[PDB]
Amino acid sequence: FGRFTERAQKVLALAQEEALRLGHNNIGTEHILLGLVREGEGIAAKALQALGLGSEKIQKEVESLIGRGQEMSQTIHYTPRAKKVIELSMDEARKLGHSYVGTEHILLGLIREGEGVAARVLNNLGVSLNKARQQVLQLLGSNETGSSAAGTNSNANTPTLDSLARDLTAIAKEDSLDPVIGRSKEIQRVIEVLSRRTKNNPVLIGEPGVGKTAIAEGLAQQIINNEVPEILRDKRVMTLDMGTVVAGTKYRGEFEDRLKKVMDEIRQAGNIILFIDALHTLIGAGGAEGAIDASNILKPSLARGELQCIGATTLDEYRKYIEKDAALERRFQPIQVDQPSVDESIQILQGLRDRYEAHHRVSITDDAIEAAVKLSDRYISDRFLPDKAIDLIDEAGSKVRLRSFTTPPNLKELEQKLDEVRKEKDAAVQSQEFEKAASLRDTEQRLREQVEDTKKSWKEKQGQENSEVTVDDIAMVVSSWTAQTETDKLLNMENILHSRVIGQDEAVVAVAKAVRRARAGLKDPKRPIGSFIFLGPTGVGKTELARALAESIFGDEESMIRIDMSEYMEKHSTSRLVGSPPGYVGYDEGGQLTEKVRRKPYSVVLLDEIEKAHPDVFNILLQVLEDGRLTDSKGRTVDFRNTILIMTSNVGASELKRNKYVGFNVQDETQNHKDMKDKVMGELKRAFRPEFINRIDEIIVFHSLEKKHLTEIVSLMSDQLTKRLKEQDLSIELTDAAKAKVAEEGVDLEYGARPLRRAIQKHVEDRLSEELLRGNIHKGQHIVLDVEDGEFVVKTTA
Amino acid sequence: QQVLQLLGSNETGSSAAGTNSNANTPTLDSLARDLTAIAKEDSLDPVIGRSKEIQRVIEVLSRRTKNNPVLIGEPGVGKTAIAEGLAQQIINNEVPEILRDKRVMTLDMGTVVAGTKYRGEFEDRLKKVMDEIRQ
Amino acid sequence: QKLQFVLRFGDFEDVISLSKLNVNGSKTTLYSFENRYYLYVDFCNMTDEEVENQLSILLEYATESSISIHRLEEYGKLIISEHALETIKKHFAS
Repeated sequence: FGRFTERAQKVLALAQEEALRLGHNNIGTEHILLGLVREGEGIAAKALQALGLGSEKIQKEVESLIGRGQEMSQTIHYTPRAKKVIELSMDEARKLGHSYVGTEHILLGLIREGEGVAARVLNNLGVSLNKARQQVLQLLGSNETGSSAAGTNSNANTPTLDSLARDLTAIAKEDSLDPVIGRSKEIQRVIEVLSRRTKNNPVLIGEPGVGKTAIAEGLAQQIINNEVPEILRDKRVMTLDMGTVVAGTKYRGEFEDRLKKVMDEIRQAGNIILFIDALHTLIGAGGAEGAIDASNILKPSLARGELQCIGATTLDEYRKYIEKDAALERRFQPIQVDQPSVDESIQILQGLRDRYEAHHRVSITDDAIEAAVKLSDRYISDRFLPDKAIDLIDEAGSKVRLRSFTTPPNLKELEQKLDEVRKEKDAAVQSQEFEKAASLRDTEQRLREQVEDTKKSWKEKQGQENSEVTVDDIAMVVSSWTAQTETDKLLNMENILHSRVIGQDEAVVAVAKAVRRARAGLKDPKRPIGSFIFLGPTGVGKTELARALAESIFGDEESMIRIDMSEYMEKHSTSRLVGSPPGYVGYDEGGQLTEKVRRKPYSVVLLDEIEKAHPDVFNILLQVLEDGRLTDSKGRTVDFRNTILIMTSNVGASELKRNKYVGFNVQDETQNHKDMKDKVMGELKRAFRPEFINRIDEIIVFHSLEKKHLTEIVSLMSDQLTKRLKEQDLSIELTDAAKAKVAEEGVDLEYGARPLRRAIQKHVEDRLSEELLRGNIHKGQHIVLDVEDGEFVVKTTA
Repeated sequence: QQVLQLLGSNETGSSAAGTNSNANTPTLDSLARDLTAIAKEDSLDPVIGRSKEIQRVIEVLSRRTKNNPVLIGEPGVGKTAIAEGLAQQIINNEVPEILRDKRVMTLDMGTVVAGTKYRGEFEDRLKKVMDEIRQ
Repeated sequence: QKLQFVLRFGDFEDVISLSKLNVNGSKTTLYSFENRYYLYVDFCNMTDEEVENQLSILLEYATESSISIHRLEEYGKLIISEHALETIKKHFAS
């Protein structure tokens, strides 16, 4: 394990001491027991001293069970009995929440292993084994502090507090207080809104997702002394805990009955504070599938102030309360809880370190915690600023902890061997062939010590991680799903985007710089990390950059939404997607676009071919580009604050699909180039209204379909083929030469660049399969596809 | 009688003696047998994976943040094979420091349906699990 | 009480270790069965005190197998028959 208390460790070594002192050169449980009592009067030792066992009494018994002498100090270590007692003790401290293991637990574990020599020692010296395990437990368990005693009060409190529930005020007078770090400025604003008797109900709106609950412990403190008014003193804060309500309930009627009981006791009115977390569920308002309607009792209660309560709500929730104005608006009144500022994130992260140090990585590295924050606003980008954060931390706060125990130095070969020994040995004795197992046995246990010696030399991988979450690591984990390898991803985004988009350097650099500015963790998420228009017609490199943006920008290929503007005109998907004349935009705003981005807020959102849609759609979208939010889909709020908005457009097609070739000269090629590098940048404005486009962070231009583009199309198709074949376990690569023979059947002037897929099928798929079937090449072998002197040739390598 | 009572105890490499900890009682009873158990008596499964799947779980599981791993793939894969993988390694011994003392307990649908009479009763069983989930 | 036991030793190596420590008074036959080594001690003439002693020693390295002795003799196989521990001291001790 690692991380134990003194008393424990001390009890353990004393066994070995007695090993030799009593002649039992192997420390069985008799010596562990002895160890407990030989630590004198520690919790183990002391326990044994209660039941009637001196250090003396044990070692003599111990000595009477393996005899004396048989010593020579022949490698006096534990044996498996003694090892069992230890395995148990660790859990006997885990049980008590200890991330350490002390004396008590060692006797507790000893008892657990209540057969073997220890067991016989205690049962011979007039001590019942469980009487001993009792005794240790009831002295001390886990080590902790923060406690106080003396004091009682109140009578009226009786009916309420039984039910349902713990009283927040209590635990902070018990010296079990936790701050909890908010979101401090929120707490002050509650008491104006609370110590009323007319609209006395606060309602906190933020995100889930801010750690709302942090603000709440604030209240506790102020409710005691003295901020709340003079005869509004003697306030108590009772939380209406959902967990207690569901407990003992198994029906809708029963759930209502529990709420009724709370309401009946609520007669403590106007001087009682009820805390309702996630307020919406009880009101049941809004939606097409509302929640249980507590609202009938709650509405007059809220208005009366008998239910003088505090509501904890989020981004979306509020709409469904102001709709039932005013008795949840003659009660309600709002106060601002953050869309978390970066700094608030950091302190939460730091706070939860020691328990990811139970996953034993984090605590630390500092920059890496910071990485969780800084990286989260732009890179994942999938929740709210602290939820995101902590995930980056702990993922990496385990990732390396996984990398930890993979090998000894490289002495993984030792373990492999030690296995092989057993086999030889075993089967040889199974014939017997006594000594024909023997030397193999001897070789085995030799091996074993080497194995274990260099695997606990890979305690260096513990000291590596067991306080470190790595900079690069936190970032790496953020890159993995969807500091260093996110900020290297950020800084070098352009480098990453160039390796997957061939041509359209114009486009790449434009996205790169706009995203990288935002993406440096220096732009608030409340607008896409990049808004963009991706110009050129379909087939010019637009989408491919969006994809490449997911890889570079997000650190993995994952997360890309994609919405068609052409459907929001009912004439390109009015009969390819279900609906009628009064549909299509209602599907997009009302459902598709907003729902999709709620799943991954990260996503490169591609609202394609924006010319086709009328400009009116663009106004709706415009709110996405500016605000970073839309509220649609039954009042849900979708964070496009983390998205990259990419609007593609119907731009310039004729040149921007024109190929090089010789049209008049060998300078018709260099006139497809210069011409395409002109044609995007004037065609863009014609493909849309300006109102959409200005709220876009750089206007990305993608140019033509050169000749030159043909051999780039072959290299897009062949790579998609060979990769879907990788799941089989085929490792394939195409040389440029092999893409050339494929081009031989697709330099058609009359059928374009379409035949290339078919010719890839013929020359790659079909050819690889015709080489695998013959056993010329194999799966797992790396397969190079080349053309030799004009004819394609398939070669194999490792 | 006489024959029955000397069938003979055939193990499979089994070992036994005592059990630790007290808190474990309410939870593990219900609902359900533990993957961990059969591998602590040498009755463990092959399991044949989907091997590269098992490793990626331990990142996502030695989290306490995005603490929940989530396997996506066909029914049908034999996804369930990957799970017994974890069991075996969480015992001995390539896992993080507290993931050597983790336990794997299965939420078995069969125990939940057994003894039920309505949807409400099914929910009651899930509620009971949540109270005990304090482990 | 108990004077013949089927003990499971964690592996063969446990049996060896044990042999290298007082295990006198034990005719013993050592099985490997399910790759685990059971060591079948057959104490010929010990009293309660003498077994509580001896059996300790064994059980520093062993646990007491749940596998029946007729299971070893049948569905297991001998590793060192004889006085297995004793024999092991010959051919396995350094």
